Amino acid sequence: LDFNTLAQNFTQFYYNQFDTDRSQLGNLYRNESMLTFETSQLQGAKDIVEKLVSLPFQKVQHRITTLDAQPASPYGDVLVMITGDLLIDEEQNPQRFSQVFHLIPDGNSYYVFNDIFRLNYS
Amino acid sequence: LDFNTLAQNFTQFYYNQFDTDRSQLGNLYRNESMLTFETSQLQGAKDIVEKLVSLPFQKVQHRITTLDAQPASPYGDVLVMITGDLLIDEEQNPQRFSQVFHLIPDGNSYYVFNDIFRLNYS
Amino acid sequence: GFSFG
Repeated sequence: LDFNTLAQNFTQFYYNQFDTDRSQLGNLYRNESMLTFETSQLQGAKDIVEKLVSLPFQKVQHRITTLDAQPASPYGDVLVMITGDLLIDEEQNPQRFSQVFHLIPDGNSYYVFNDIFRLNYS
Repeated sequence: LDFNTLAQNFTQFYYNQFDTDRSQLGNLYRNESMLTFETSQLQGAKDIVEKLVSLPFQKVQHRITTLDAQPASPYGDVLVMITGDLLIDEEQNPQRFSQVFHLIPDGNSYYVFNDIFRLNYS
Repeated sequence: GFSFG
């Protein structure tokens, strides 16, 4: 029902896990899942997690500045758009990022069907 | 790509119409379509266009920086995320934005089901 | 305030 609160909860969980240990984000993806990480296009939990784990940073922190959500159809799926700051390692100046997730209700929870991520430069 | 080219084709059409006369965008939305513009929520072509028309500026031009698309499901719909610049009143200083569209097939074109818009300070 | 029928 409350797709706004749903989005808040899911995104918070997702980024918390990403910032803690991204190698464990696998259960949030499925075989059909697709990730467009800037110029990299991956499909399936294995390849998607592999790409995220390959990012060479030791520490990362996501700071959400905007979050929006709308039902993606009348059948329970949700579209979530996020914009925010990404702090990499000990860098003081954050990078701007934008991300969209298409969440599918997995029985009593959700998994990511679409994941599109981009760093935005001035 | 294919989905990027398919998405781009439509997005260019959409912005071309937005930039020439946003009051004529009604045909690209349907009764169940939703718009979330800087938190403002509207549903239906009538209310959506009213909002866009109400935006406080005479002239506007969209400059696309990045555009990424993926099939939103196995059945034909498309998800596209865009980041670009909004040039209003012929001013040089750009107003950056991020936008997501969930496009549904309609003949050889599409209509917008989900539209999420956010200014993205540069 | 987003509904479907």
